[PDB]
Formats: sequence, C-alpha cells, structure tokens
Amino acid sequence: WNKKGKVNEATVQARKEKKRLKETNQFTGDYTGERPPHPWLSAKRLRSIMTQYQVFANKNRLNIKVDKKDAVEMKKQFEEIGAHEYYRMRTEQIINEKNNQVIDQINKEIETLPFNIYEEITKMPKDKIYNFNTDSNSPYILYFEQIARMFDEEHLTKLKVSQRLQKLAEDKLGEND
Amino acid sequence: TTRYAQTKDGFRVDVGLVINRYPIFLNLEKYELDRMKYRTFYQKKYKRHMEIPEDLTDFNFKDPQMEAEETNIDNIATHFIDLGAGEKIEYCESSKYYRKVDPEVSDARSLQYAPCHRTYLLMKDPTINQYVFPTRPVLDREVLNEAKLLLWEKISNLKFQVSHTAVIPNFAARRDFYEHELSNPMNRNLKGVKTFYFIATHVQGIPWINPEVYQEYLWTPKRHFQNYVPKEYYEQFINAMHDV
Amino acid sequence: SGLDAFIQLTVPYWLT
Amino acid sequence: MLNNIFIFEKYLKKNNFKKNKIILKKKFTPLRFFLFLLSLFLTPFNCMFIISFKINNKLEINFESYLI
Amino acid sequence: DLDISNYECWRSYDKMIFKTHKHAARVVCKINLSPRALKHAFGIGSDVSRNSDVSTREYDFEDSNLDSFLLYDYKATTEYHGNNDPNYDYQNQDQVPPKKRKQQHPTPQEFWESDEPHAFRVNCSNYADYHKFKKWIQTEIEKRASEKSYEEKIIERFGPYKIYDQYDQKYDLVKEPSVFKYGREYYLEKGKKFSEKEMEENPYLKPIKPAKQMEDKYR
Ligand SMILES: [Mg+2]
Repeated sequence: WNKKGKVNEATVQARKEKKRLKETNQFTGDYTGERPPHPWLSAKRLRSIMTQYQVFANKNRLNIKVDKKDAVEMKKQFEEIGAHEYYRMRTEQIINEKNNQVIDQINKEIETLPFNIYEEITKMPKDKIYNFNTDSNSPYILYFEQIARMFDEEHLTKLKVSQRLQKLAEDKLGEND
Repeated sequence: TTRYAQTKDGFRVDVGLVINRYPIFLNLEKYELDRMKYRTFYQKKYKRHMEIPEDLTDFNFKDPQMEAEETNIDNIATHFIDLGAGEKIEYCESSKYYRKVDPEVSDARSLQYAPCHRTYLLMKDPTINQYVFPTRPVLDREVLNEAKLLLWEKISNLKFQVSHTAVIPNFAARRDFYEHELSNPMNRNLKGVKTFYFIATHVQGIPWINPEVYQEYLWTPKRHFQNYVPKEYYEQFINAMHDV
Repeated sequence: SGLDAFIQLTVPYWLT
Repeated sequence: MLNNIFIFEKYLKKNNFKKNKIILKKKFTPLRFFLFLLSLFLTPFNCMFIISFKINNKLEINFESYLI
Repeated sequence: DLDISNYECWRSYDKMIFKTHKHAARVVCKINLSPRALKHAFGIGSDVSRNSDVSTREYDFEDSNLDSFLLYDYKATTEYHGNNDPNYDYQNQDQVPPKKRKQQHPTPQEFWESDEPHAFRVNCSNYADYHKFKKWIQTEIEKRASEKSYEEKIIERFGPYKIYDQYDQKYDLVKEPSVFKYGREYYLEKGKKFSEKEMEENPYLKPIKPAKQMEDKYR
C-alpha cells in the first residue's frame, strides 16, 4: 500500500530561479564568493592571453593551407614516432593487468585476518589514503636538470615553467617569488 | 601474556618492508625527442596551437636542484680529493646527484650500483645464507603500522631517512615454516607464516643496518632479482615490480 | 557556446 | 619514458584506494578553472583542443600532465 | 565533396582532444564497423580518460589540415549495462514490464573480436572535414583487413613485449645514460653552432663529461 509523493518546494524554486538567471550569470565577479588571484597576474597579462587566444579560436582549416610535400613527410614522422609509442603504451596495458592481479590476491586475504587490525584497514581514515602531496622525489624534480637540457628548445621548457606559475597561482602555492 | 597474531585459517603474520631509491639516469629515446624538433618546426609555419606572449616570461626562476644540492653535505663532501695545476680533480660516490654518479660501477654495497634501473635492497638471514627483505612478527595486541615502526627504529636508529606513502600492504606470501623455530611452542598451533609487506622510498640519507641483526646488505633491480634468491620467492613479487 | 563563453563572462570583471 | 615512471606512484595508491584506476579529481573556482586549462594548451607533452560546457566541473585528469 | 587522394590522416598518442565532461562535445557523426577490423587494421585503442562508464577504449587521429579526432564505443558492453543474469531468462519476451526487461549484452573480449557492426561516435575540433574522415577509415579498412595485423608488424620491428618477468632467462642491464649522448647539439640546424656568449649566458648548454670512478689510492 503506497501512494504518490507530493512535491518539495526545493525542486520548485530551482526550476524557477534558473529561468531568472539564464540571462544573468553567477560566475561574474564577487557575486560568487571569489578571492582575487595571485597579484603576479595583472590586467595587461590577461590581455596578453586573451588577445592571442582570440587569435587561436579564429583559426580553422580554411584560414590555412599546407603543401603536400610537408604533408607526406608528416606521415612517416608521426607514424613511426607513434609506432614506437604503441609498443610502449601496450606494455602499460599488460603491466597494469598483472599489477591489479596482485591487488586481487591480497583483498582475498585481507578477509583472512584477526578482528583488531581488520577494522583499521577497512576503516582507515581517508586523510592517510588522501595524500596527493608532492615529495623531493617527483620525476619533474628529480630529472629537472637532465630534462631541461634534453629538449630541442627552451620554448618547450618554457611550456613547463609558465605552466607552473599558473598552477601555483591557482592553489596559491606561489608567493612573492 | 604474549600471543603472536593469528588468522581464522590460523597462519602467523609478519610485518615486512621493501625499500627503494628512484633511478637517476633517464634514457630518453630519440622518438620522444624527435617531436620536439618537428612539432615546433611545423608550428612556426602554420601555428595551429596556442603560443605564449612575452609578458609571462618576465618572472625570476630557480633550478630546484642547483641551489639545494650545493648545500647538501652528501653532495659537498667528496671522498677522493687530489691536487692539480691550480684547479683540482675530485670525486664523490654514495651521493645522489647525477653528474657525480658514474654510469659504470660494480659496487653492489653502494646505492649507485645501477643508476639507470631502479633497485631494491635485500638482507641476508643469520639463520640462512639467503637474501630476503626485513621481517618481524606481530603480537595479538600490536598493529601492522605500529609494528612497521618497531622494525624501523630497530634497524635504522634514525640514520636513514625514508618516506612512508603506503599504509595498506602491497604484497603477501605464504611460506613453509622454519626449522629453527619449530622449537618454539607458539608456532605449532599456528601452522603457517605470512608476510604482509609495505613499501617505502629512500630520501636524503645513506643505508646503514645494525650488523647485530642483519649483515651484508645488497641491491638489485627487477631483472637480476633472479640470482640472489630462489624462484618461489621470485614469482611472488615480480608481477608487481617496476623496472623503470 | 562552450569554453568560449566562460571567457567573456569571468575574465572582463577581474581586469578591474 | 616518463610515462613508465608514474606507473609506480600510481600503483602504490591503488593499494591505498583498493581501486584499479586513479584520478586526482580537483574542483576549481572560475578564475582558477580557466588557468588550469591554459596550462593544458601549453604542455610540451601534449598538444590539445579543449571542449567544455559553460559551467565548471570536477575535472578528471591524469597525473602525467599534473605538476606544480 | 570528398576525395581521399589529397586527404591524409594518421594516428597520434599525445596530440589529442580534451573533454571536461563526457557529453561536452557534440556527436558529429556515427560509424558502423566491426571492431575486429580496427585491431587488425589499426592499433589497439588506448584506455579511457574522458568517457568513464560509457566506453572501453579511445582512439586519437589527425589530419593533413591539423584536425584532431576521437572514436569510441557507446554502452556496448556489460561494463555499463552490468553483467548478464544466468537466472533471468532473456526469453520471457515482454511478460515482465518492458521497462523492467533487460537484454543480454556482450563481454568486451567477446565484443572486440566480433564481425558485427556497431556505432562508433566521433568528436572533433572546430570545423573539420569529418565526412572525409569516414571514407578514409572505411576504405582503409578494406585494404588492411586482408593485408596484415598491426601488432604482428611491431613484433617484427621491435620484438615481443619485454617485461622482465621470467626466471629462466638472463637479462642485461643498461649503463649508458642518454644525457651525454643527446642535447640541443644534435637538433640544431647543420652548419651552425652555439655562440660562445650564448654558450655561457645559457648555463644549460654547457656540456658535461661523466664522472669517473677514480682510483681508491686517494681517499
Ligand atoms: Mg508504509
């Protein structure tokens, strides 16, 4: 014996508030609780981004043509470069299989424990499982002086350095550097 | 009131460890480098990807390795000093910086035995001349992660810095029982021994282990893990190992 | 539409 | 070969999470949310074209392109 | 108007399209194909980073016009639909509610080897010639079906996949670092070298000679 359920006013307002707010926006400014960014960023530096990203969105296949001679070489280059990588990539797929088997063996055995420690392992605090902090050991740090010299260009390194100042500006991990 | 930890199957359990040090020499192939010439070249012609402005390239930058290594005494202290005309030749081993580490050595006693590949250390038993990782049993009251530290302060005595990322064990094995410990009245009702191993990573130190407990500690990578230990011990972990 | 519509909305406020 | 390095750092967390697949799952405010995408146009390891809705999202990115 | 002659595509593994959510990109078209052709005419698809519960394996292609692509399968396996029930009939045939009815679906490894067609969904960048991108594949598959499998070719070039697992074999270390081999030196334009100022202004250019294990008389 069960009857229909009536509506909550919460579902009502959300249906209506949107239509008030499709025209407006919630992202635009301190309407949202928003702190300013790292002051290394400036009004002019965003225009440096905008003025050139405005250029990238306006690109197409019709603003551009390419010579066939450049194209035919591009096959053998990126085909064989990829061929080395398919060999590399398909290994990880094979590797991760055997890695996951090892996890499956133990999870069968974790049941085969006493009462005390079996509580903790199942009921661990997520703070310990939630460690995504860096270390002195990170392959971007450990191999930095090597990798800085292995590339063909400084620009492709500048792809890394300018990338971090952004992410450092996001999590606010940069300060007065 | 001592009782070693036991299962419903009845087996005994031992905390165990595996420790490593990240390799130092990266073997970047050409095809991973060949791009970095090509994809920049074809970009300059046609420019089908976002390029950077100039106002973002004004900041100050530091090499994290340059300034931090010139203060590390392990980096600073060079074992083998000689003289020369004015400037002098020197050398350091047992350090982590990549130049001073040599591409060709044989010192399995040292960390630098194979900088290309990663390696894991092993330990001989006083009972048997066989290489195994460190182990110890656990009481009915103690905890694996607690017992993990009881082993740690035992062999290390805070001479050896290591990070402990893993809290849940990564391996598990099932051995046949010892011959020596058959005398122990505890183990005869247990009928089995398991080894839930954890993994940790070397930092900013130098290996030292109390010769009282274990002696003659060596390194090896995944592949030459064959030689130093039998096959039944080999097949357990190698599915999970990493030859970087 | 798409990513291009954040950018006329979010950015031009924080320029000032 | 860097792709072959992160297999370890990702492996150990499979044991910590008891999962076969791991993603870092950040969620950003608007300004932060755009700059994280500027990062991703300008990686040396990946050339990208990005697609999205008008609303920020819990992004699900691999650690490989992650860095600080 | 489509002409494969001047048109040229291939496969890539880092030049990609990026999504923030599964359905942010519009399904530009649909392609019906046996998966068995792809693995035989093309590489095995990489893992999924964008379509989490939907698909099982992606693909990343490119164009003469520098236009990226994607392919994937849409809810074709039990990984979304869930495993099959051996107790549920699958022959009741609309006696229970049709909304409650559930068809049987294939496992992936059974699915990928099948000759049966399946709609593969496409995503693109802005304004590519995806209509050309179809017949390229659809014709290219007609060739590579009879020719040869893609994996077996790479075993002939690079050998089988080497994981270093086997006790019976005896493997060989590697000792040469690629640092001292490679630098910007190789990848400069020929007939040129670094300015000796630039050589010193940029410390990164300064070559290194590998440290030498010097004789232990002197400690
Ligand atoms: Mg009731």
